[PDB]
Amino acid sequence: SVPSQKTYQGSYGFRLGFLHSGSVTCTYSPALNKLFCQLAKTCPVQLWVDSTPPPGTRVRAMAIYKQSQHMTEVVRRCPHHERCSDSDGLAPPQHLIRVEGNLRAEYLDDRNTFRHSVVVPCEPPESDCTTIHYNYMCYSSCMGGMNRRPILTIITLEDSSGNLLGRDSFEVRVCACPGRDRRTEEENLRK
Ligand SMILES: *c1nc(F)c(C#N)cc1F
Ligand SMILES: *c1nc(F)c(C#N)cc1F
Ligand SMILES: *c1nc(F)c(C#N)cc1F
Ligand SMILES: *c1nc(F)c(C#N)cc1F
Ligand SMILES: [Zn+2]
Repeated sequence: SVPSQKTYQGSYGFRLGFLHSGSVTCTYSPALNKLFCQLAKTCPVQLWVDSTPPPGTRVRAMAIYKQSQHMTEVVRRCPHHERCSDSDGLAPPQHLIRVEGNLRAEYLDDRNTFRHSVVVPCEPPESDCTTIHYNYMCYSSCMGGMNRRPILTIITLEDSSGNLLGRDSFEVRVCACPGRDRRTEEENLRK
């Protein structure tokens, strides 16, 4: 089974956004639709809707491998990092993606597909945007985990039953030098 990655604004006009960045622990490339971040550092992601969704609407994040030959493999923390004593009290140690600073985050191990995801209630903005803070708890290069394979994060807006209301996505590289790696990959896209 493979989760869909098709962008879908839906009835509420749902989409993601990133603030600008160029020392950096996280930086987003619009040209590559790709977030570059350090291990276990805050990644702020903005959520936009055109219209306020109903109470009980939630926002779920899930990682999948980007390459088609790995898409059925569950993205999980590597054998090293899953044994770290780095629990926040809520995230199970196998989950790559955490939400920080939200006590209502729930973590799902899907009983059928075995995929991991983290979901929070969707709340109205303060402002014009809602921000969620994600952490990525493994490097892209971790052997026995992502093993240098690219991943996508899929962000879904869902009703209280889990039915799809909206979807957006971005590629992620978790690496020691996000600013340098962004500049290298944007230069490759240029040439
Ligand atoms: C890290 N990464 C980003 F993409 C942003 C933005 N916008 C902020 C940050 F700290
Ligand atoms: C996992 N957990 C830790 F606590 C450390 C340290 N120090 C490293 C690690 F990979
Ligand atoms: C989630 N939930 C909401 F209520 C809004 C609004 N308004 C945005 C969102 F991303
Ligand atoms: C705040 N948050 C967002 F996600 C967008 C977009 N797209 C715009 C905004 F002002
Ligand atoms: Zn790891």
